[PDB]
Amino acid sequence: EDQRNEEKAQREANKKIEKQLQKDKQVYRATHRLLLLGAGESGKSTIVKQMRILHVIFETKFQVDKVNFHMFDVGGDERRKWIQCFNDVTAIIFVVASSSYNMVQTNRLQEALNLFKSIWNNRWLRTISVILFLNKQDLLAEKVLAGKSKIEDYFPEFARYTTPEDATPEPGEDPRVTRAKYFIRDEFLRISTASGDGRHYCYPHFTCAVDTENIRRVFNDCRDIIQRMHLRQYELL
Amino acid sequence: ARKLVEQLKMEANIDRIKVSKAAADLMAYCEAHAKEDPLLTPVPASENPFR
Amino acid sequence: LDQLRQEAEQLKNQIRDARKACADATLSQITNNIDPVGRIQMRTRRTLRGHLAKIYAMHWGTDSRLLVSASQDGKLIIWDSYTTNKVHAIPLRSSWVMTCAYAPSGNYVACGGLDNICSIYNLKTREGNVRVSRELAGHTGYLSCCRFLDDNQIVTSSGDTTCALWDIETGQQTTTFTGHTGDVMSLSLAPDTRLFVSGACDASAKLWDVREGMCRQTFTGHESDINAICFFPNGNAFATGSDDATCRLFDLRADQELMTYSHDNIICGITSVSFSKSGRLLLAGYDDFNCNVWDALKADRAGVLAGHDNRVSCLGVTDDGMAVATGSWDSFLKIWN
Amino acid sequence: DEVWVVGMGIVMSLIVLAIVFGNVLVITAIAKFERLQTVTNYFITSLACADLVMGLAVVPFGAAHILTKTWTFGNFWCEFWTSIDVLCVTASIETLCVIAVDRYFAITSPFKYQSLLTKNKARVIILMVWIVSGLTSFLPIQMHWYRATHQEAINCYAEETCCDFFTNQAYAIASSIVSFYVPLVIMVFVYSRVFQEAKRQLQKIDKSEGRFHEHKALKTLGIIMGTFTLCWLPFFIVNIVHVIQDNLIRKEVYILLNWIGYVNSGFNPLIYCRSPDFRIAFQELLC
Ligand SMILES: Nc1nc2c(ncn2[C@@H]2O[C@H](COP(=O)(O)OP(=O)(O)OP(=O)(O)O)[C@@H](O)[C@H]2O)c(=O)[nH]1
Ligand SMILES: CN[C@@H]1CCc2c(ccc(O)c2O)[C@H]1O
Repeated sequence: EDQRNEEKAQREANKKIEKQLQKDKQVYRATHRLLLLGAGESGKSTIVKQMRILHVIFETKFQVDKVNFHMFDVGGDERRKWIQCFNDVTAIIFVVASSSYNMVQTNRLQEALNLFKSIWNNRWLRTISVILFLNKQDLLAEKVLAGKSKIEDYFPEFARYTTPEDATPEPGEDPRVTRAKYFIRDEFLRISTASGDGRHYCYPHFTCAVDTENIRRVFNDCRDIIQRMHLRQYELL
Repeated sequence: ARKLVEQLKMEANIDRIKVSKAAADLMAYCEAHAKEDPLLTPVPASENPFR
Repeated sequence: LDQLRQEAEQLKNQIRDARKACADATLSQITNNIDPVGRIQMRTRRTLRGHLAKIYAMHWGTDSRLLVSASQDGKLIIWDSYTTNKVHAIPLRSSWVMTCAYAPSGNYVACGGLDNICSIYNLKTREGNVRVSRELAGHTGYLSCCRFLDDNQIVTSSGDTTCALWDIETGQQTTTFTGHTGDVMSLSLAPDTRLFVSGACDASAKLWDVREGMCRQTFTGHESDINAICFFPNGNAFATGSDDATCRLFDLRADQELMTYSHDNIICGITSVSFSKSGRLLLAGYDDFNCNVWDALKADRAGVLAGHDNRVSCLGVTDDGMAVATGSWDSFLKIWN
Repeated sequence: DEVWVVGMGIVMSLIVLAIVFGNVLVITAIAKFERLQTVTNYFITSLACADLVMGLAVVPFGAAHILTKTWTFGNFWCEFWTSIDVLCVTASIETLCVIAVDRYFAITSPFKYQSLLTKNKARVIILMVWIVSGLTSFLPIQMHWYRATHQEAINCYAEETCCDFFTNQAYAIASSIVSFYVPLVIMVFVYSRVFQEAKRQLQKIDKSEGRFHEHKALKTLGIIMGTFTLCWLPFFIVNIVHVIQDNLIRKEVYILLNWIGYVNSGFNPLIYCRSPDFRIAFQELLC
């Protein structure tokens, strides 16, 4: 009868644990997980704290419209073999310093472009969308205006620049700086679109350190990602 | 530098055996422990706790 | 300097004249008249569910009754194989984990991941929720595997090309092993707990001595990363699996590989390698959503172990050789006999 | 005219084998494989169940009756047959409405889809909906609240060899409104909103990356709405009009349109099970 009694104990303990997992599954399904990745001196440090402290390894919590998000940094690895553990995230945030093209001596942008190309074509990340951030706006503008350094010498394809049609410059901006920015934007979007396959996309944005609207930008982009995934699920897009 | 050379010298001077003896030993062990393995040799349903 | 380099070349030159002469006749010729084991069929016996996400590792207990597994939701669950009833659910401070281990005494369980900390839990605590006892730190890279050498000391291999032998009572590195160039991924202990091997990421395997602190030999048969390693029950062999879908069996005494397993119909990777009690059967996982069973002496498939919808990343064979368990990214654990 | 009567038996008999085969294949595929166990796939399982009964219970008896032209069972049995037929017909449309509403919530509410729909709520919805189908179907038809008043109707109820559909205006109007007219506006509104969202997303992507780079959505929505509307629209207006005014639509036209309506059960697996997962599931078993 002791044997019967022990079987009774196991059933009651499975009974609590089974109940506990069910409560846990709902929370894990509620939240969305993001990965923060960028090159050195890009400004990831500025983005993780300057944006979240007012809005309210390194795991960061922030709340937008009562929707849970969870952001993982990457601590402070020329090879990358731990990236296979991040194939189930909602989106991958890429932060690259726009102002550092002349600074070096492979142009640092070129290294960032190579990293983005390698990440895009990874076998395990075939269906992960990338949100791209361009920091150092004011430094780039100051370098372009009355700047001894020339884009053409470092990047020889700039000789043909035509601001892309549907150009939407902000108010009171010189044409030269916009023609410079859209060149880099198109350079990244070329790599994005070469092998898009319609499963994942890249969203170009322009930003600086001061602005705090980026937290809403991430929310809107995540909403768009889920909407597009659902639309492709039912053979409508 | 020199420590690497010393370590390489230590690893180089190691006794070896003919591969035939090692193959024979492995085959002898495999033949000796053939009966015990249930995966290799089927076992009765009574003796299987997974049925 | 350069003269020292010439001195190293002098030393390197002797080994080839030795390994070439030692190779009399390969095992393939020697093992030719032994009859094949024939077709072996295996069917699922139990199915375990309850994990909310993919599974990375598992380790059978010493009684062939209990096992422990870890997922990416931050939860270790200890099961009961016969009754298929869970026993414990251990929350984790973090979420991403890459390894797990079970004590020979069955009262400690270890688990570490991307963070540079290896933790130890106390299962046999009276009237208490199982709780963290020690937190081992000192590594600069992500951990990959860890095994209990004893009840008081653990050996761990990290991603910064280093290995260490810890002490639970104090929490400091007693001996540190260096010499690898790529990240060390997996290791296995000898039955007598006298030596342990490790296959790194630079297509190289090494044999270490626990007591002395230095590497006795080194094998470089493979060409790509090594993702798993096992160790022969006799203690004079070990097999490694590499990304190029090739399994190789080496030898400690002969100091070179004896037989390689490959097929032209597979181009996927490998994630786990395990032997059997008799050593006759070699079980290897794949990325082709299934498992395989090889022959140690014939290099011929003897069956197919399929049924998983996602990739296989774990494997284990019981001490008594009663059953084999496979884990997959499909959040399902399966026990086959 | 032996050839014509014989040929009709060939056509009715084939129409039932296909209906049985498709639904049993879909049900087995859903039940056997655990990767297809999804919140949305429960509704497809229910929809399939209703069709199987129509294929196995209603269609062969109707074919036998229209061939022999003389009903050879009891009056209670033909009343039960009518109840089964109306139950299946009114339960085969609410499932489509529920699927459309679920798609609306899944597309237009992306951040609250997981919370709104759970494995527990789907069972509640399924049980609630099948119940309404019975209440119109059996309570009025079993109790004789639905009998007609004219002489021919009563003569047919009294006779134990004829059993035809004769009803008053109230029951016909209520049944038609509950079964077809209500679940049409909801589906139209849902699919219009979904199409608007798809067009908005396409415009956004074209604006964002048109330089380097609505047909699929139009085709899919057109198929899914047009097949249902074409199959089930004429019957649910003929049903009203022959009761509004008599001596307008003869019996053969009514039966022909009703049998056109029954064909709809043979196409739902062809439309709602075209995903690659269903394809590989079908290839896995019996292939
Ligand atoms: N003027 C200006 N400076 C900026 C802006 N954004 C970032 N910076 C500067 O760029 C620096 C980048 O360093 P951090 O972001 O602190 O961190 P980090 O060294 O890049 O971090 P790691 O890449 O992880 O090494 C910041 O410390 C700022 O001083 C910006 O919009 N304007
Ligand atoms: C004999 N078949 C019946 C006839 C009339 C009818 C059906 C279904 C739903 C209705 O609202 C009806 O009025 C059919 O199933």
